[PDB]
Amino acid sequence: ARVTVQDAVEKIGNRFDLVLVAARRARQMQVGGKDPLVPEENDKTTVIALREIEEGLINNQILDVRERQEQQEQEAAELQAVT
Amino acid sequence: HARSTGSYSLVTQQPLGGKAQFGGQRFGEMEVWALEAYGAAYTLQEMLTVKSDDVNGRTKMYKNIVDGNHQMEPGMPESFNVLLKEIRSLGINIELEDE
Amino acid sequence: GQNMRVAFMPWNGYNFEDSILVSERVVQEDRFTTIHIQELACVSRDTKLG
Amino acid sequence: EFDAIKIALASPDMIRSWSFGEVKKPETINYRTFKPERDGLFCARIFGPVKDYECLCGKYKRLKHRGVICEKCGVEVTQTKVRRERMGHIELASPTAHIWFLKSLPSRIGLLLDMPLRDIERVLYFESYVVIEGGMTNLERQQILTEEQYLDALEEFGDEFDAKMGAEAIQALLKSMDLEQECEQLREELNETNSETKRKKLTKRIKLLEAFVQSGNKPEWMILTVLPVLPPDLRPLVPLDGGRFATSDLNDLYRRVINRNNRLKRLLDLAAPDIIVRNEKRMLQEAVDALLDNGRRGRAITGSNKRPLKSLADMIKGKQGRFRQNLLGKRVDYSGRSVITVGPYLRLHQCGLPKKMALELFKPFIYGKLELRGLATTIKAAKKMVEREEAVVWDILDEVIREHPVLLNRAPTLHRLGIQAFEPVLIEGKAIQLHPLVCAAYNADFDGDQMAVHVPLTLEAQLEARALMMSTNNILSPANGEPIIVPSQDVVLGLYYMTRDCVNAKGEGMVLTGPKEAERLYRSGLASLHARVKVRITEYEKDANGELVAKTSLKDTTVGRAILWMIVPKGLPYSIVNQALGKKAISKMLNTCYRILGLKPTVIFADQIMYTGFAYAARSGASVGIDDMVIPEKKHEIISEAEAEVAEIQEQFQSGLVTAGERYNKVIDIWAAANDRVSKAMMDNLQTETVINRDGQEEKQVSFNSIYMMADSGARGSAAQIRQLAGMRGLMAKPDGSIIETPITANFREGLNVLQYFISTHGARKGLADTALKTANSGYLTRRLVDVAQDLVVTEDDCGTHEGIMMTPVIEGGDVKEPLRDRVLGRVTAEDVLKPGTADILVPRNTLLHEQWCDLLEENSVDAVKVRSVVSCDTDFGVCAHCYGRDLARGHIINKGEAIGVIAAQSIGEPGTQLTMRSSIQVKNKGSIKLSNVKSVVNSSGKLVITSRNTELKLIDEFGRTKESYKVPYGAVLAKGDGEQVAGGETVANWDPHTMPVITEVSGFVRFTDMIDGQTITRQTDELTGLSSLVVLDSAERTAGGKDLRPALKIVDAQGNDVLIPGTDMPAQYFLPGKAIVQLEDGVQISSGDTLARIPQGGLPRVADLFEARRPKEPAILAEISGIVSFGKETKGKRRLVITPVDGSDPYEEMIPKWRQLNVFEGERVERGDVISDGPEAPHDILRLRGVHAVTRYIVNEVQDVYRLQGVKINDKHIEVIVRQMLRKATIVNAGSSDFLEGEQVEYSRVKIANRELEANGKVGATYSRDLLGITKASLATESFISAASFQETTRVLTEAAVAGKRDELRGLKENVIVGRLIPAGTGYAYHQDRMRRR
RNA sequence: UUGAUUUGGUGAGAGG
DNA sequence: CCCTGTCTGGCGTCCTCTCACCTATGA
DNA sequence: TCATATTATTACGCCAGACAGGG
Ligand SMILES: [Mg+2]
Ligand SMILES: [Zn+2]
Ligand SMILES: [Zn+2]
Repeated sequence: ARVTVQDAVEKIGNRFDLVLVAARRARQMQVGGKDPLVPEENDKTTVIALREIEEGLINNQILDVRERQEQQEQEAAELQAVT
Repeated sequence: HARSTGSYSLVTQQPLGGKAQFGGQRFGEMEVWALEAYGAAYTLQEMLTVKSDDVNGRTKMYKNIVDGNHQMEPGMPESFNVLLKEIRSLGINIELEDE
Repeated sequence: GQNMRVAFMPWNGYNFEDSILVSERVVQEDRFTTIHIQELACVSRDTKLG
Repeated sequence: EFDAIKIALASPDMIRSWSFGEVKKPETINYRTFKPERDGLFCARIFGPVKDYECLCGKYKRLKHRGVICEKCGVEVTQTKVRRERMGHIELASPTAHIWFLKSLPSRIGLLLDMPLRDIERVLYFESYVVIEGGMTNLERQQILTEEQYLDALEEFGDEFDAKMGAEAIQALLKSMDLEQECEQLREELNETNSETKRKKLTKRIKLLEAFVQSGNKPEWMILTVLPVLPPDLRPLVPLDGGRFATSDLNDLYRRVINRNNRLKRLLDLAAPDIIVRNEKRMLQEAVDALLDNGRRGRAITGSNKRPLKSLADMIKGKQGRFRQNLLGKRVDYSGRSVITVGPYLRLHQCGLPKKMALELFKPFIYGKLELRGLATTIKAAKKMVEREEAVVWDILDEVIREHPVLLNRAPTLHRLGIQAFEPVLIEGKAIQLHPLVCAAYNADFDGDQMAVHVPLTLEAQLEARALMMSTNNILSPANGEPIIVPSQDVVLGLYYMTRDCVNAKGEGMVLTGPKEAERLYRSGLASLHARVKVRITEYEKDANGELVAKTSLKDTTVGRAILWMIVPKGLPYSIVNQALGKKAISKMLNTCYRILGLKPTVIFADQIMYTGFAYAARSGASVGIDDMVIPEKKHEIISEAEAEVAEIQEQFQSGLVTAGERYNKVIDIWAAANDRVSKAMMDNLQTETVINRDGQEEKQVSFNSIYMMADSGARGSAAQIRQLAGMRGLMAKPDGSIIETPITANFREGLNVLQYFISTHGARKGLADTALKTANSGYLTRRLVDVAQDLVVTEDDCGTHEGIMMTPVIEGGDVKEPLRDRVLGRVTAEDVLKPGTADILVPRNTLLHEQWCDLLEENSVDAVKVRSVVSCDTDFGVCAHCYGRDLARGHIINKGEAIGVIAAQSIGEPGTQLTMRSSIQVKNKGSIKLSNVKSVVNSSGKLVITSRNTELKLIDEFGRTKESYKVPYGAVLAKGDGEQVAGGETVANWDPHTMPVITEVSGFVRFTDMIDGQTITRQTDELTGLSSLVVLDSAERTAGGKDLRPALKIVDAQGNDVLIPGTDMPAQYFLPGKAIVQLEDGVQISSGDTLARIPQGGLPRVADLFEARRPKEPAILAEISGIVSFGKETKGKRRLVITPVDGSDPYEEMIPKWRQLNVFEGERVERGDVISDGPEAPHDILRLRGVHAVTRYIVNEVQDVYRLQGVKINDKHIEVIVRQMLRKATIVNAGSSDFLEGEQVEYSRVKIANRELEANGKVGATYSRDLLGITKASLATESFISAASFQETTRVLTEAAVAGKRDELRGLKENVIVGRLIPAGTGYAYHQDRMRRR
């Protein structure tokens, strides 16, 4: 559940970047393909995003690392499927 | 009273006003200043582009909601292009510059 | 209006700023159930195409 | 997608390139059928087909050939919205000059062709002729010609001679106007003249002459040749309910211009005579001028009935144009509105929202959910399901609500706490249930209020509603540090009745093993809620580094304090509940909980406070009766003693012993004294009326009277209201402004009779009229403030400076009003504060001063802190993060991005409603004396008299801080001296303001220099005493033969030689001013401190006159340069004053209006920032004389005095940043090696980055001068014309921007609210960082 | 491809 | 020629609800 | 029905900004 986002503001200390990081993550869960890193208590993708932020496993650096990993996986998939 | 989507005016692309006309709430000037007072840049962007005026934005948004994709494709408000044609209908050459 | 038995007290917050907390005996007796009448017109004017 | 918006003039080639067809015929439509007109205003070929992909007449009724245009239709083939973007053009037969460039004040064609507006209009309305390159005749180029002047010239210069009229002639003049040539001439003219007026008149003409050459704007583009017509879709022709078309006003305007243009073409075909085509072209000129901006010419045209019809400029300007009505504020889908109600079961992050509104606002989410499950197929099926409202869509609705916030909004939103985001809880009902604490943020009572709900659609908006705008996140008001979720009215009564005590109850003095059995003894019926009792409580004090240490003890407390201790979180000490808990105490309870335990315990503890307050206020049964308002028994004898006193005064009035004004003053004084005595009688009779015994004799206590707990708790009521319900209700005042001598001796429990109620209605009708007219000025003040701010975004982290204003505590002359901890709380210091002992680094030089630092400042008794202010920030285009300060609603520093201009403007203008609209020095405390700005001398008796007017008398305590301050005049009798210790209440100063002392420095004999009785001075021997005095005349009463004679007194020795000033070689002569009377006559030896002559003599519009920076009517005059001073010419309009500096150059002077009582003598040396007369002082003089920090201290003190007189807490950051936005423009003094001009006004960030990129080179920079513009002149003088056009007058700003060819690099908040994109402040600051990086 | 007119504008009154 | 009355333009609060009323002419 | 084209009331209160007048 969710009442305040205060710990998520503590771990991403800008309070304006929290919205952007959790929005990037909640778009990775909504359309999205991806599955959450945290157990869901029938919370929506907003609260699951912020709840991933509070326990310190999603920030901007982890999302860019995962997207570089997916870009390398697509690169290796294209190279190993064609050649 | 409540409104999700219905009819609008003629001159402008914004929703009608009142209850006898099935219309939405005027999100006035001081509410825009109150959203600027927070960091509500995306809430204000859908508050004056998708929810109100931009016709391509609101049809894409209704289809995006009912597909299950909360995402806005904003575009430019229609009443600002109405402003451009009313200013341009003077002897004034107002434009929109480089990419 | 009508004359009703009124207590002056705070009752569990339901009459906080200027609100008023009403029993069910007021709404069972229809002792405010007012009657409104609406006129609705319909005309079949010959705008165009018959 | 696109950068800046460019505005320029419209060439006739550009207007033909916009166009799609010439609009000929004025015929609008057929009107008997449905078809339009071919080819009239609403054409087919010129614009497009009414129907989508259809020839209106007949061909193409499918989707194959989109474009073909047959001869039978003369129609394009595109979309229904294609006509909204397409515009037509009217080939104006006769040229017509634009009204926006002919009447803009100043006119664009008025200061360009060097011709007066009057003469320009004469020729323009076919009433005067104008010459154009005549030839070899005796006539100028600008000189005009009349009928008689032309007739004679016609017969004279019949050959080479040109003299046309109207726009045609004007056009030629502009067309044949070598811009470049004029530049040099004008520039050379400005450098070959000294005329002040001319200089300004030449610099304003050359500025608009070189600006036209810088852009691609031609001089012949001012006159309209190819008038453009607005798209039909934008001038819609819809019929109302009936059979007629309600036509717009622009169709009347365009149809008249086309009717007249067709008539003028036909008359030029037929070769009508001269006067016919002059009237025809003049009617076309007036028709075009009425189309563009109606009513700027003489009385505006009208269709139905006498009301003028609305033109294009009236579609732009005004409160109902496009900016203020459709681009800044829009009507909004997914929105709702209903009446609010309480619902106190809520947690403060959630609000109640009805099921009917919830099913209407969330129709697309329900459609998406229904289509996901598989219950239905097509969208229609889902719309039938929710139109029928079956049994399965309510589970769908509870599954779309759950974690989806909504924006509740009360309709007059003044500050940012009036839009807050909640989570819905569904309500059987039709009323929004709103959590009560949150009401004190919205200013929402429940007397019929309404609120709007808005739905954040996209995912970033749901996250902004949860992470920025959630109601748990707004628990501190952004104007200050005070909590805004303070418990308002019922809950403080429940607490004040709960935590209190009485001297005997059930369970007096029994002992309890915990708070749990305290509540168990209250519930079972064995003790009372207020019964004093030793309990054993375990308070957790967190004295380690983040570790909570338990200490358990026995507190002598009550039952209610233990029950309330069951709700307090762990870290707070027990002494927060040990007192009686009014409203100030519960506010600081929540404030100490927020400062210690953070946010989440403070949210859950605010809810538990509200729940236990409501529950025990319900258990209290705290009614109000007729017996609760206890009448004083002493009230009638007080009224009879006052009646005996007015009887004595009127018996003296019958015998004429006293005057009438002294009678009125004595009656108002005794009724004020009797009013205070009646209030003290009732206040004793209420505050300690209960007297109950305990085990023996009686003992008194504070009362449990109901109206007294409603007053003492601070729930609702004060001293004045409870005074008017029991004691007499004062002396009400009539609308004349003066008070009424017969008061209203009857309260409200006794009956008012008729006259007393009528006087009461005077006093209350004035208050209702004041609020209902005050609100307009309050709202317009908030508008001007958020449009001068509008741009200022926290955009750095350190500006890298060492300058900042000097925060001292403010002291008016009473006790120290606002302590230093209120002013330097959460503001980052400029240099490191020295500890008051000696040279210690107490705090470092860039530390935020939160509460722990401010307590270590208060322990050391720190004098004053040099702290960083927003007006000293060195950041170009924004404010750095340290020079702002603390976040104010967040504990930390301001984040990079958060818009501080808008929250500051709202925080100053939001209390605009609460504000109103319409001898010697006696010490109070006991301390040490200190003097500043002092040059003094010891008199003969010993009292240190002062030879300086501007001396500040401070009372410093034994610790080092400054506790008192006063202003002591020139020549006062100080009972004390420098550095001395006094007693509390001892008089330390004395003077006579009705007698300006002309006291000396040295001793000697007195001579009358230039003092001749008969012309200079006069003989007026005193009547009632006999001790005469030679009365000095002024320079106006004596005649012109002796007016040049200046009477004076110069002190000599026993021989006659001039005793010199100690330090110089100049004698001490004192020139006597006008209206003086000589006290000490000739031959009398003098000393210091003895006179040489007798010289006899605000609420809200104050806030407006400080921010708008008006001048007062009689300003205090100052000196622009230091040095010696003297007088000048005898009364030619004014009386001169010449200042010659000691080392600096002489030629500055000023002609003082001689109606002022001056301060300076002839032998006085002045300084910049030193006063010459007295009264109010304009801020421009502060800015150009003292400094920037002086004017920002002046505005923040002169407006915190209004906000403190009315009692509103606002931090000074907001006034410092609106002061920054006032003085943002500057003027050049020395142009230097840059590209500027001499007296050009340029904005400060521009000139600073210019000479900071030139000074980093070898070249030395440009030296500016700052100027203070008022807020509406400063927001209309911006480098962004949309920012200055969404605000006041759009005509002036759009013509200035058009003829300058101005460009709007958007870069602010309101340009991006207009153009429809992300704000460059909040969440969008990362987006604008990205876009500014990727260029 | 399955449907339609107030906004426009004035005046008066009301709510917070 | 620098003060100066005098005249002309340009502001004047947001949100909402109910009702009625709408150019003349004319062979 | 289908082109023809504009006249006999006053009663705000500052507050800047530009303009002819005169010592
Ligand atoms: Mg109210
Ligand atoms: Zn066709
Ligand atoms: Zn700075």
